[PDB]
Amino acid sequence: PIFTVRWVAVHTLAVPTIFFLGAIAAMQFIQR
Amino acid sequence: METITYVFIFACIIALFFFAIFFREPPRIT
Amino acid sequence: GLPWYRVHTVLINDPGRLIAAHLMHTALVAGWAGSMALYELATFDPSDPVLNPMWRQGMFVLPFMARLGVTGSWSGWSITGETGIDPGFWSFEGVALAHIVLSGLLFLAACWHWVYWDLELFRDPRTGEPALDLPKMFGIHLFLAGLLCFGFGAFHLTGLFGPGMWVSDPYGLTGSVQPVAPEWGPDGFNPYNPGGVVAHHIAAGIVGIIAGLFHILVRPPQRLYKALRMGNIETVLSSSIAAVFFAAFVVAGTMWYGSATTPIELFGPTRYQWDSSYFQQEINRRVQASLASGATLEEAWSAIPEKLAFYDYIGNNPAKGGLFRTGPMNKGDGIAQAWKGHAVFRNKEGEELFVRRMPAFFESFPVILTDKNGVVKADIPFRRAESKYSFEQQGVTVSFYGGELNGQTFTDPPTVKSYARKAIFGEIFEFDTETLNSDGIFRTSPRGWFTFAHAVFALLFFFGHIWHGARTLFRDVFSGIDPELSPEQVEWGFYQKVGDVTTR
Amino acid sequence: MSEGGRIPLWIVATVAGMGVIVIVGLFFYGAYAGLGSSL
Amino acid sequence: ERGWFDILDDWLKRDRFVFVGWSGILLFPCAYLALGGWLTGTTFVTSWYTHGLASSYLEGCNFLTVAVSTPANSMGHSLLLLWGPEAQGDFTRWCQLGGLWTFIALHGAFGLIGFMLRQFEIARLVGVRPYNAIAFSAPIAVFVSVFLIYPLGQSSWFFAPSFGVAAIFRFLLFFQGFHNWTLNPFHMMGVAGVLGGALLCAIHGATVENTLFQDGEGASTFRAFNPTQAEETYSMVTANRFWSQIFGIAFSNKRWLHFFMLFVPVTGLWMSAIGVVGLALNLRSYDFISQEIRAAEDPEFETFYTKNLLLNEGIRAWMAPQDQPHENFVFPEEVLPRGNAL
Amino acid sequence: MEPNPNRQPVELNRTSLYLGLLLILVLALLFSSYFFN
Amino acid sequence: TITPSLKGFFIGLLSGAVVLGLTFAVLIAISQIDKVQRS
Amino acid sequence: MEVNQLGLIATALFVLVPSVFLIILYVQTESQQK
Amino acid sequence: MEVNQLGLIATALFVLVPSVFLIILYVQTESQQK
Amino acid sequence: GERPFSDIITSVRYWVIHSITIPALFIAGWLFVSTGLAYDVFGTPRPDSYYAQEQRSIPLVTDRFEAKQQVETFLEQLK
Amino acid sequence: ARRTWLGDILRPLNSEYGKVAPGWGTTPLMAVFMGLFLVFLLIILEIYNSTLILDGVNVSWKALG
Amino acid sequence: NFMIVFQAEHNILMHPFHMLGVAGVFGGALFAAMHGSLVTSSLIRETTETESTNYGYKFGQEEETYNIVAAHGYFGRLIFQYASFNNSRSLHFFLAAWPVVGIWFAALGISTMAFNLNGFNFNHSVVDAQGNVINTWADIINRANIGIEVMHERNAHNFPLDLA
Ligand code: CLA
Ligand code: CLA
Ligand code: CLA
Ligand code: CLA
Ligand SMILES: CC1=C(/C=C/C(C)=C/C=C/C(C)=C/C=C/C=C(C)/C=C/C=C(C)/C=C/C2=C(C)CCCC2(C)C)C(C)(C)CCC1
Ligand SMILES: CC1=C(/C=C/C(C)=C/C=C/C(C)=C/C=C/C=C(C)/C=C/C=C(C)/C=C/C2=C(C)CCCC2(C)C)C(C)(C)CCC1
Ligand SMILES: CCCCCCCCCCCCO[C@@H]1O[C@H](CO)[C@@H](O[C@H]2O[C@H](CO)[C@@H](O)[C@H](O)[C@H]2O)[C@H](O)[C@H]1O
Ligand SMILES: CCCCCCCS[C@@H]1O[C@H](CO)[C@@H](O)[C@H](O)[C@H]1O
Ligand SMILES: CCCCCCCS[C@@H]1O[C@H](CO)[C@@H](O)[C@H](O)[C@H]1O
Ligand SMILES: [Cl-]
Ligand SMILES: [Mg+2]
Repeated sequence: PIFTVRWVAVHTLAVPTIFFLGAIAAMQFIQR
Repeated sequence: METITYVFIFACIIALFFFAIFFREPPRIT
Repeated sequence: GLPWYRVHTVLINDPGRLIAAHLMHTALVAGWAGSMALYELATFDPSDPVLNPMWRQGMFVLPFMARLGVTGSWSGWSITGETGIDPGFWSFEGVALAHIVLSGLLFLAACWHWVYWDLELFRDPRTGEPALDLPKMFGIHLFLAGLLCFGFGAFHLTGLFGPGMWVSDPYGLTGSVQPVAPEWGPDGFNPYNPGGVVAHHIAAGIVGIIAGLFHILVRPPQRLYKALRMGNIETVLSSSIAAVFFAAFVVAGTMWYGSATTPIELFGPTRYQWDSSYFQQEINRRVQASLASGATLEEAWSAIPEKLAFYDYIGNNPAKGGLFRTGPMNKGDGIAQAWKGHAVFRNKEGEELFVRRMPAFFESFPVILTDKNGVVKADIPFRRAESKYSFEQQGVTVSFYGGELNGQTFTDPPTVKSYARKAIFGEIFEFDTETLNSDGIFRTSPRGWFTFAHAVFALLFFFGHIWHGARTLFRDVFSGIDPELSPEQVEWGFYQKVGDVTTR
Repeated sequence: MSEGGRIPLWIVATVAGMGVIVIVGLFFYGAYAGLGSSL
Repeated sequence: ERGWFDILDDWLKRDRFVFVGWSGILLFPCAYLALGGWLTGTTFVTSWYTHGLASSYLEGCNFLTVAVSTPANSMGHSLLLLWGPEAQGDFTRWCQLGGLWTFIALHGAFGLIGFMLRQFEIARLVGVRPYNAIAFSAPIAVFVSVFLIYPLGQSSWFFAPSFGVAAIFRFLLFFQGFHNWTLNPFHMMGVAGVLGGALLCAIHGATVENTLFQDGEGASTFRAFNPTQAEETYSMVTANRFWSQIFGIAFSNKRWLHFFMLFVPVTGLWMSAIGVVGLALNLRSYDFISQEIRAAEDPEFETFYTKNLLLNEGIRAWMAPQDQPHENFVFPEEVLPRGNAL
Repeated sequence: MEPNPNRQPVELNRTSLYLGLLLILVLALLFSSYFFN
Repeated sequence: TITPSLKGFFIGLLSGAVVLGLTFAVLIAISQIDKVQRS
Repeated sequence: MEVNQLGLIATALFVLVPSVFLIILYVQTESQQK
Repeated sequence: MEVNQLGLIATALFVLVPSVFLIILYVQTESQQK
Repeated sequence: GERPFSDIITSVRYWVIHSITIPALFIAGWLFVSTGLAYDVFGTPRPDSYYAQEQRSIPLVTDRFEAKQQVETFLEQLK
Repeated sequence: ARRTWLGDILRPLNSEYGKVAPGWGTTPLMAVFMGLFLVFLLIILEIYNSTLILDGVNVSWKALG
Repeated sequence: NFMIVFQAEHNILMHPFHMLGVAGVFGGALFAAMHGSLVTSSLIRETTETESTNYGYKFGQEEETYNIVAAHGYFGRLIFQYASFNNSRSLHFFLAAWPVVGIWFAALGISTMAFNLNGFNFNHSVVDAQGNVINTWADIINRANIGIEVMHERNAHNFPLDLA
């Protein structure tokens, strides 16, 4: 497979961002 | 003496404004 | 013509006049040291190293003379409180005199080098252009620096041929100049071990001699010569400024936290000794040992040295000052005269209460008294209509042990409250507030002023490093970029490698 | 498969924006329910 | 046969979408970890054990109240390394002890070094003077003085700013109540440089946009510009006459104009950094001694200066017990300073 | 002496005089209160 | 003797060397496979 | 008001020394051959 | 010694004002074309 | 020399790949919270774990070098 | 330019302006020493910081424990 | 004094229009330094090593004095190419718009807190399973606000609420 610097830079930001957004979405349904 | 000092500096600034505007280096197209 | 901020660039291609300007700068700095010492000697009161040491009096260069072994005056006193001492020539006055004479000699040498700038030594024999072989100069100067560093450590600090350095006990009670042996184990890297200072100068000195010889004998790699512009004296200014702001941050740090080279009898205590109640713990330890040995309470506290009690007082904390509160600490709370003794507060049931001390952060602080478990038992109220803990309601009294007021008890509430207000500052002292017309507002010590100046200068010298480093590496574009800059060299797509015309 | 513009950019932008609105709207809903609602 | 160093230099400086460079070897990991640490901490990590505070989305905070908070005061100025003697390699305990604060501060510092190095490296490769790097020294002076020198002068990292929106607002009010920081002339010069810089930004952009030459037929005028054109796109002569007649003075030199736009905000931030270095030592511009002597003797003498000190005294007494929990302050109701009724 | 070839004339134009005097006077207006204290 | 914090110091040192060593080995390897072409 | 007695001399020299430096440079620029 | 507090500023300006006047005049003489 | 982003994100191949990976990452993050794992990785108190039932005091760390053991003691006092 | 007695003596020490060793020269050895120096600074920093704690090294004014 | 009282009475720091104001002046200062440095970075060489580079521009000259293509080539590599302005008219519109809009919002912040629509209030927003408040940094701000509130105009209030 051929990976470029741009591809790497994009996904180091994009992949955690989606994971974090799913985590924060789930948090909206936590009750004390 | 401190009031005199403050008013003196202020007055020097106002004088500088006057010279900076009316006695400026004239802008010249060359 | 040259703009005002570039006038000194006339020295860049003139080694003789650069030397002259450096001589003049050296003359000014040496003259400052001499005149500063004379001013301090004309103002310093040597009569009480216990409650009026130099760091209460705004003394800045006196501690640096004392740190390296100059402790006596030609007039017969020493900074440890001795009388009838003979310091020889190297008294505080002799040091000042030597710096003044040095200043004049440097001034004269500057004149000669300014007039006779065109020395054959400064010309490259092949080109006849002015030329300094900066790599070899570095070796020469590093070798000399190593020799001096080694000799300072091996002869002066050891006392082998010289006076030693200032050392003291952990509570700054018994300081004096002593010979110090080098510490060659891991504790030599403990900043509080003076033997590590001796070992450092011996070992780094030897390393400086060896590296100096290397730099005298081995030419720079062509790769480094070109990359660091070693033909350009401004490269040396850039990296020298960097080393100097590094050193300046280090001396600011060790002054603020304390080390074996910033002793508390010369620069005053640190703020962290108040934060951690360092002196209060030692005072209590001694009192408890006295009590456990059968002493009465009056005897136990009377055994506490005045000097120890004085360190346990927030007016000596260097983090209590103000940027425009100028002068000696004595100008604020006064010239300390005597310890009043230890105040013990009690309520009408006889329980001992403790005044909550002021943290350094607070310009003002309430008066609150707790029992030994921290339960509030009394205070000075603001609103009175719902007061429950007033000294009047709780019958608060104060008794003194040791000091001027030893054996006395006060019950008048305004008087008890007055002493409680002093107790938030720690141990209570009597001050002369008239001699200097003191204003009652805390000032920092030379420990504080040194730290401030050197942290500020260090940060400013970071800009100087960046600036001259840029001018060195971008010398070719300092007047602007090439008028016909290839649009392919800055646009995208033309070159594979940025800034490489051969990868088009 | 890799040809650009098979899916019009105006549709990509509209759907993506609606996704942003939905997720941000969910976060504002969560300011009034569950943890952080003061209730 | 070239040599591995030059071959690496070639690849690092390839013209690509994201320039890398030698500087990128420092910049990209440290910037990514500083940013990633902040997002991780504000999303998942508490401040219960260091501050008695909730501070993450997981706990119910919102974007304005999340933070990565400083370690407890009892940590002193510990580097708080993951493998250090406090956390001893335990990632969970490290987070609970505040290790993400020093993680972010230190990777952030080295990332800023990497970025300034990137500015130098790109300027050298493209062949421009490195003034952008020089201007960036002001952000660096601010970060270093505020996030490193200031806590290093105080008792511990605890009193550094915490990395969060509301946490930073708390830092502002702390500096008012404890340092009287608004009275400090170095802060005042900083304010002048920031507001003066914003003024220059607005007035220069507005002046250019309203002295444009008509270089096209469109009523929207952006299309009538060509990057390669030799001619100025607006009239310096007409702009100079306008401001000379409106305000009394005007720029006449475009080079000075643009240097001055750099000089003003850069110098202002540098001055504010100096004042904070003083505040590291509590070397405040807190009082005017002559004012205090007069007010202490004359209970009818009042100025806005004495009025603001009363506010500071309120800030200190009412915020310190919860803001400095390691002190275990208990201030009985009767000692709290307060005016009538309120 | 033979003349030193590294000398250069120095200049300060009128605008720079006005800018510098403004800087000095305003710095003085700012700092004087703290000097009197 | 080797205290726990000295053991930690060596762990941090070796960890940093590994990060730097791997980074440069990778960058060097990439730069060698993917060379620029010159005339 | 009980101000610091050195405030007057400090302010005077703070103004005078750099202002005079600039006046010296300006006047000797004007007098140079045009 | 209880000296007059204005003696310092009086002496400083007595020296500085005329000295500066002469330095200004001297320097702009030197900068004139030779 | 690389393809413009607008070509990539308007291609079918881009959306075939990311119609799987983007929801998968979103769901994994959701589960990271909903399983409670996020609490235990980072040491964040659950809503019932800030205080013990009787005391109302903050478990503030006061010991630099035994802070780790001090937190471990504050946590054992909850259950 | 003026020759002097002391200038004639110092002449060799300012005679090799611009002279370089070929290529990378001793740069590798220099890098090693820089690496050692960095580790040394890290050690004394972490000792002062109480991140590195050594037997018999009590970083305090007091020498007890 | 005005600012500190305002913070106690409106929590202006927690108001989004003041936040936009701060972005306006922080961003205006940033963009001023940025624009100033980029133009200064790419001035065309027109002066000798002695004189100020400012003499390389003559008032009213027709030609541009810096290489905007060089400036763009630097800044597009500093971030990425499409993040950089190559259109000087767009660039200068942005320089005008950012601080101006930011200060418009700042002014609207004061002008709407004038009618007591105040900054966000998250005081006691976080609550544990039993009902204990878990403080956030918003609550620490509130403690400072209270300290200002109770002290300001210390002789002027007779009744328990400061309603204007
Ligand atoms: C000629 C010899 C000489 C001697 C014996 C002294 C002696 C003294 N000086 Mg004077 N002085 C001298 C010349 C001398 N001075 C000159 C030429 C100047 C003008 C620069 C001064 C200006 C001066 C000032 C401003 C002050 C003194 C002070 C003092 C006293 C304290 C010294 C001190 O703390 O130094 C501390 C020295 C150091 C901490 C050394 C720093 C070395 C750096 C870190 C080395 C960095 C570069 C190096 C090459 C790195 C590589 C090293 C290599 C080995 C590995 C002491 C009486 C102090 C005083 O009390 O005045 C009354 C004081 O304030 N001196
Ligand atoms: C490293 C520098 C340094 C340090 C740390 C000290 C420290 C000390 N000095 Mg010494 N002194 C020094 C250098 C230093 N001195 C020099 C160079 C001189 C010759 C002028 C003196 C002459 C001197 C005298 C005559 C006296 C002292 C005294 C003292 C003590 C009181 C300090 C004080 O009140 O400062 C107050 C500090 C300030 C008010 C801060 C000033 C901040 C300036 C004005 C900021 C300027 C900003 C600038 C204009 C901004 C430009 C902006 C632009 C770039 C856009 C203290 C121990 C006093 C003492 O007690 O002696 C026994 C005393 O009487 N010193
Ligand atoms: C060893 C340290 C050192 C040395 C030898 C130099 C030397 C030089 N500098 Mg650098 N610089 C330094 C540190 C140093 N600098 C630091 C710390 C900073 C940040 C503050 C800078 C920022 C800087 C800039 C921005 C510029 C220079 C320039 C220059 C060149 C011309 C200087 C001149 O003509 O000024 C003449 C100065 C005056 C006529 C008056 C200055 C008055 C100052 C502002 C206040 C008074 C200072 C006071 C007298 C002494 C304090 C001493 C001590 C406390 C430090 C010259 C090579 C210039 C250059 O590159 O030219 C091509 C230039 O533009 N320097
Ligand atoms: C640009 C790269 C970079 C830099 C500069 C830093 C810097 C830092 N990191 Mg970060 N880190 C990075 C990338 C980086 N990191 C990456 C990619 C990761 C993910 C793996 C991390 C994960 C990480 C964690 C989890 C932590 C850090 C931490 C830190 C801090 C402490 C580091 C330390 O003590 O190392 C010490 C090790 C070295 C300095 C290695 C030096 C190797 C020397 C030079 C070799 C010398 C050899 C010599 C020449 C040989 C002599 C032989 C002899 C026989 C002659 C420091 C700010 C810590 C922190 O922030 O605590 C708050 C921390 O806990 N980092
Ligand atoms: C000639 C001669 C001689 C004589 C000599 C002498 C007598 C000398 C002197 C000298 C001197 C006597 C000197 C002095 C000097 C000083 C100085 C140099 C100072 C400076 C200062 C400064 C620089 C400051 C600054 C500041 C300020 C002002 C404020 C605050 C801040 C600061 C700090 C920054 C003899 C006989 C030997 C013989 C031989 C010859
Ligand atoms: C710390 C640490 C680390 C690291 C980590 C990392 C690196 C992470 C990353 C992370 C990340 C990277 C994350 C991200 C996230 C994101 C997010 C969470 C986002 C959000 C967003 C939003 C919400 C949006 C908003 C908005 C705006 C802002 C504007 C426009 C509009 C809107 C609304 C769209 C390690 C492992 C080394 C080690 C340990 C420690
Ligand atoms: C208390 C405040 C004290 C402040 C003191 C400030 C001192 C300032 C000194 C300014 C130095 C000016 O130094 C002066 O420079 C000019 C050039 O600019 C020189 O002038 C020289 O060059 C010019 C070129 O135009 C020729 O016309 C002139 O014939 C020639 O001699 C002077 O010979 C020199 O005396
Ligand atoms: C009404 C006075 C009560 C007597 C004892 C007061 C506390 S002690 C008192 O404190 C003063 C500073 O406030 C010092 O100047 C003074 O020397 C000292 O006697
Ligand atoms: C990672 C630190 C890099 C410091 C520079 C070391 C260069 S080292 C240098 O490298 C050349 C190949 O490039 C070899 O041909 C040469 O023999 C070698 O000495
Ligand atoms: Cl009312
Ligand atoms: Mg919720």
